[PDB]
Amino acid sequence: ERPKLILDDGKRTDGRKPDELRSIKIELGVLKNADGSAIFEMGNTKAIAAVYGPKEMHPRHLSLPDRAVLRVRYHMTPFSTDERKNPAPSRREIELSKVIREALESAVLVELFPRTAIDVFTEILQADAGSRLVSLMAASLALADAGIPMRDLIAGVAVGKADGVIILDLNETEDMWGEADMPIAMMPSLNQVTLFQLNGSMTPDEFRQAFDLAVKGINIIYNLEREALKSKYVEFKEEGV
Amino acid sequence: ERPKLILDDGKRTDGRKPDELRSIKIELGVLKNADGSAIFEMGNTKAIAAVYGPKEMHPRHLSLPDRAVLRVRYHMTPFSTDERKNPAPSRREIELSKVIREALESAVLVELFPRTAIDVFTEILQADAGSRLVSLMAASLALADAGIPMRDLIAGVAVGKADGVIILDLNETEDMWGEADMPIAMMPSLNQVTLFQLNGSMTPDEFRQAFDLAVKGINIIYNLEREALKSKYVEFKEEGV
Amino acid sequence: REMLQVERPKLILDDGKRTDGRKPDELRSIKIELGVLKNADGSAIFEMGNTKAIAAVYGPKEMHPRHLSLPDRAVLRVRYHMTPFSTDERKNPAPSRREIELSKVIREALESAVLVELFPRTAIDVFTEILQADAGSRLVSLMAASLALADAGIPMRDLIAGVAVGKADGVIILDLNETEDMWGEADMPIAMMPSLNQVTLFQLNGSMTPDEFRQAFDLAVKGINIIYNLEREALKSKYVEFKEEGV
Amino acid sequence: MSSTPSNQNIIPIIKKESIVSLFEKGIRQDGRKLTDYRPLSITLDYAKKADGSALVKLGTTMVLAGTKLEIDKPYEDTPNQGNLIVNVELLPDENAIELARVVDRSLRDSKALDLTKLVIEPGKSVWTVWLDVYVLDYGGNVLDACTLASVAALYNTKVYKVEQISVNKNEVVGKLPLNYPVVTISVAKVDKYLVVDPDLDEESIMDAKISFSYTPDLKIVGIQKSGKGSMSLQDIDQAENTARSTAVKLLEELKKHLGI
Amino acid sequence: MSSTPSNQNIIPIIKKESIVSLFEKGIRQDGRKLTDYRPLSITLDYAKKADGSALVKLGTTMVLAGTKLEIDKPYEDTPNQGNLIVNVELLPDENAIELARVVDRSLRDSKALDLTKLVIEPGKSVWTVWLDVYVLDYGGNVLDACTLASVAALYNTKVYKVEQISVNKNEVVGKLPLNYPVVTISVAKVDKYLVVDPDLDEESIMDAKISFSYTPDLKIVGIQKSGKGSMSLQDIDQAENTARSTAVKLLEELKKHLGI
Amino acid sequence: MSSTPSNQNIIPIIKKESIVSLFEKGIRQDGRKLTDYRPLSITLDYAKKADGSALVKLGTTMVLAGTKLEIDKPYEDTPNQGNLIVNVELLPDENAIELARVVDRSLRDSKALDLTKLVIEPGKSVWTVWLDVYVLDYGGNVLDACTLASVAALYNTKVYKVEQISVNKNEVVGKLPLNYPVVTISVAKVDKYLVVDPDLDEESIMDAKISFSYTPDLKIVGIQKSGKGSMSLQDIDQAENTARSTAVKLLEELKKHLGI
Ligand SMILES: [Cl-]
Ligand SMILES: [Cl-]
Ligand SMILES: [Cl-]
Repeated sequence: ERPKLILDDGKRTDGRKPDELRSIKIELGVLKNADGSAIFEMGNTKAIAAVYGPKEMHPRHLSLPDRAVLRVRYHMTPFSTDERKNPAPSRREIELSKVIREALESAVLVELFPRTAIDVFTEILQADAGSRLVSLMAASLALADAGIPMRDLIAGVAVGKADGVIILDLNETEDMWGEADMPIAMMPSLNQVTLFQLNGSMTPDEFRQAFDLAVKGINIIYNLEREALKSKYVEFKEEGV
Repeated sequence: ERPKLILDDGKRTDGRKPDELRSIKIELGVLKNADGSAIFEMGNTKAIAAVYGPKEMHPRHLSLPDRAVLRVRYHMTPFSTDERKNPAPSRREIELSKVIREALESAVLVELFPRTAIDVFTEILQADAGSRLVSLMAASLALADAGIPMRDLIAGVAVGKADGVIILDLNETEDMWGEADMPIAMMPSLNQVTLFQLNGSMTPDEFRQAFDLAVKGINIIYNLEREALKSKYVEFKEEGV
Repeated sequence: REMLQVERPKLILDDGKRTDGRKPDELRSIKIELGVLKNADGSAIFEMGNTKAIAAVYGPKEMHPRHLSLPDRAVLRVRYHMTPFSTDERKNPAPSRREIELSKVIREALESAVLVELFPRTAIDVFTEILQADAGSRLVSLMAASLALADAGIPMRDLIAGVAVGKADGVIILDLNETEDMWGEADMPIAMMPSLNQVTLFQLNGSMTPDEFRQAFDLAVKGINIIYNLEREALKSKYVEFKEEGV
Repeated sequence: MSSTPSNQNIIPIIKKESIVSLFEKGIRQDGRKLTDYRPLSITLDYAKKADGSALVKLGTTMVLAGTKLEIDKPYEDTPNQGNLIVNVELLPDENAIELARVVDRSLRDSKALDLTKLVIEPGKSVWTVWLDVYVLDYGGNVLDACTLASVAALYNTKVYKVEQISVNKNEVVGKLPLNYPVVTISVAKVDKYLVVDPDLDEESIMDAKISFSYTPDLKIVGIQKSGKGSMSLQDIDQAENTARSTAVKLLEELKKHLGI
Repeated sequence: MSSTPSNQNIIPIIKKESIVSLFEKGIRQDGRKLTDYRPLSITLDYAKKADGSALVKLGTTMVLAGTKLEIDKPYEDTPNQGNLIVNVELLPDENAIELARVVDRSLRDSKALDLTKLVIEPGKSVWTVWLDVYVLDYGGNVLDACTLASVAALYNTKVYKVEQISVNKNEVVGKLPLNYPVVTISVAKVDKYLVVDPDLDEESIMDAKISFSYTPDLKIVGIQKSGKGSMSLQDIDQAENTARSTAVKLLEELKKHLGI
Repeated sequence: MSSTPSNQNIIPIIKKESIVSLFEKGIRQDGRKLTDYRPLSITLDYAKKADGSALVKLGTTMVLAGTKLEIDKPYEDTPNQGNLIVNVELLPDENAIELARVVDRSLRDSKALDLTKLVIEPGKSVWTVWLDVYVLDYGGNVLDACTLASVAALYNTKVYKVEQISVNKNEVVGKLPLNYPVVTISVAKVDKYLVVDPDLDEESIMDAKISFSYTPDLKIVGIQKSGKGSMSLQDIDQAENTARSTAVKLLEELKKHLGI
């Protein structure tokens, strides 16, 4: 009835070990009419991000005297999931927009552009769990593509707990049926956590173990981001931490 | 199958005579972060009102050159009634918001604060009829608590007709099943009517009689309001006009 | 198999005549009156057969939130709306996707005629209400608007006149019924500034060969030219009645 | 959120005094007395695709009301009643809602329209009467015109044959179960004067207005105070006196338009 | 309410004359002729969790269309038809609505997709085809790319097995009942010139544009004029001529992408 | 669209340094320690017409939570579960949504409330628990007060007799199927210091805060980072340590208020 997540063999439903990331694909400057853009893929999670660069703000009373305003949109296309998602923003979509915005606000040097708006639009084209992170990373990279000054790049992974077993980078299968789902995002060079959420249940110990595993995953992703910055295109087949 | 609303000792469903107010409880300065606040109780009708004092207005084109704009919100909490009210503003809530705003506009000396907004938020915590008035009085008192200059305090009661009998300060039972429901509010010292509505049916004579009875009720309430202003707290057990 | 005659009705009948007794080249009756609303800057009622529209213009005025205004032009604010009792089954008052599109289409049509440059930082409000729908309402609305603008004395390149031309039973027809819209192969609303030969609105839903398209197009012009003269006359006399007749 | 209208047309003291000066002589700009109504036109069946309709011209105010009848399952709480839904639109909201509700209240509480006679199959199917009222021209005292338009539209309403499940819209069975017409009379307080049926200029200078709704045997059936100002006890006393003796004339005129 | 967009980026006369000067020599900024289309890319099944999908690159314009199929009770106003619901999103509304409806109309009126073949259990259950079209990059002439994306997505759409009540999403039964592809061709009026498939700069300087939808046999299946300006009779005449001979080339290319 | 709040009450560097200087001595403006909670009041059954309710005063923050129970057909994608719907209102949205969802998550994932015990007729009828949470006074750390108000409101909730189809609201059958209370502890990062239960001033100067939700057996049941700034790995490590030993005290105090 309800899927088994660790097979006798110690592997997960997609054949991965607990310490293995999904395949990663990143490309930059994919939209001609944006100031910066990026497509990010973790396994079957695809996100596209467009940045419309620092610009004077439409209604001025909504602008800030010392900073740029970040405007962030997290959105899922109706055909990103198995059942068709309603295009109207969900409570989930509204929360994640905020969570992602705050995450970016901690990285982007907004003080540099007073009275301006920076627009960041995210679209999940395929959801397979961890979309909030893939979105955030695509955003982070699209900002870098726009040449917007930031403290560091942002890298993230959802760490979790499957059958008592702490696992790295979740499936929708693992998300839906697991005991825990803990998306974590950092500015890896600064060891600064940018996004941090847990839904589900963990003992402090498990929390600490999972946290360590996220860091190793994040560090691998980070190097890929760095490389994507130079070559504009990066493919990474799945492998162990 | 309706209820008999007057028993043959001359008393109402709650044991009151036709000329008796419900118990009244008033307290001021109950919210620390508001500029003025008040809780008002008539029987089982509870309202809380917060005033956010005279302040420059967010979008300036919406401000007035010679006056303050009053912004009033009449709202019922979902758990104020027997069946759960939808938090989304109802046509009733929209109309009462306007009626209450106009009432307050006749009292508050808005000319004194050009280009500013005065915010008045009302919440009904328990509805037992007459909530629009309890809301208005709470508002009136919260304004006084904020030290906002006004012509007079506002005191009100719903006067009505039960079983051909003119009664003072209605139950939900009486509101639901009565022939008439006439909320009236004044600035008692000025003998100026601030809110005036009738739903139901009355002969001009009955109208005039009910009008007289409201005044006596209003005058009693008014003294309590005055006292609440000095002592910040007033309790009044039910009694005859 | 052999008893199953079709389901759609014939639209071209005895003689060469249509369901309402018109020939293919005949307009519906037209009624126009101006200055019908006292509190508007300009107003007009327009009627084509059983299609009635009222239009109010609230003349050039400084715009509420200024950031929404334009430095060199007036902003046109146009509302196309159908009253709930304009059709057979009650229409929901909430704006439909159709109502939103037609609002835009009509606005653009007016933008091409109105000399907006003359009034920078101002808004011109144009409210349209369909009181009875019998097809061609988008055009009746646009014309009523055009005329309400003239009633307000707002300078324009030309007046706007329009008609829906279409295809019934392989036959090209002028100025459609509810019935003809509902069962025809084609429905092609066309609107012009006739003196300038400038097309202001142009749409086709349905299907036509290029030849049929060109023929229908010619017929619309003749109809438009007749309607135009009536508009012109409505401008002088404030009231015009025109019984149905051939192009 | 309800806020003081920022568009509000502020009318100079000099012009106000002009108008007051006239009231002191007991006359208005248009030349009528303090207790007079504006000229009244009613055109019935103006909106042809409506079940019943009325175009009301009261001074420069125009209102077109139209009815539409549909078969609905009744509400589980009101099992033996048809439905009335009133809706108002201003074209030149909140005021629109107030108007709709005030009109509604006066039609419902008076029982002018008897909802219990709109039942077809009890608990199964009832008539819903959609009343849609469109203010086309804002000339002041819109409420009174809305009531007139509404009442007229209801009286103009044709009811159709019921295939029992289906409606047959070319056999007119009868009319709405109406007991009587109702009128609303608005009295405006301007300075120390009371004025019936205030026009646009009068409404902009008034302290407040108060509207009374009456049935033909002169029972009060709704009251609604309106406006940002206040009014004295005796003002309201006199206002209702004035409103009532005005109601008689207006009801008569209304009946003439309706064919009684 | 529909109002003149205040965001427009008004494009200086000097730059406009630059472009016109090129038109006079019968060439454009990107180097194509007045009647040429931009380069066209189509990637099928781009969105994996969609039933069918297509990524369309037309010049710098990008559109991703995706279909999703669901079982619904048919609408009681169309008992023997499945449903098509088209939806457009601009990411960089009203224009979105226009686009959705124009695309819809051209698919529906043409009978390119046959809705009557989407019936499962007549009156009981039908297929609803949700078509969601996402404009990812606004490079001008969005409508034409939307039509191409929509047609391609439909042709890419897999239909699943129906457990009769339930859908089985790992047995692909067939494809959509499609009769033929359709193309929309947009022709822009700029100065005295007609230009096919206008780019971003061209769209900002145009008087107006007109879009024609064609079936493979070359029947006109929709027309929509667009823009703040007007167009002469003969402009429209020539535009459709031009549009039509372009349609042939575009249909051929579309078919190559679809595998005919 | 989510955008940086323009109303933000930017608090001068001078005042911030003032507060930091105090933290350096391990004390705050109100005089509590870095790890202390503000004074806690809980008044049960404050909202009489609610099925269960609670008024929470935590420092100057006030939250009134109230429950309402209703019979519903269960959701198709959850046939053997009752429903919990949490809703938050700020009165002095987006933050409101976040709060609602965070609270929801901690109640739901913990199985503090057991939804499967809210089934009446399986597949036919279940209890829906509407939890409405009103922030009356914004004094900082609203989330922790919301959890406390929600938990207390659920524990105060009376369940009524079920006439089997109908509810009888004057026979109290029992209480909600609650397993245990839950608390959320917020830890704010200010400069290089960690502070429990930040007040209004503290929240405006913090880099970020992180909220941990615990069950009585000290299992972590939800985590939410909040704020415009970032936080180090070790900050979070220490924060949870601190949060946990705080949780014990807070749970004890909560139980005293609830009558365990
Ligand atoms: Cl996710
Ligand atoms: Cl009330
Ligand atoms: Cl039409």
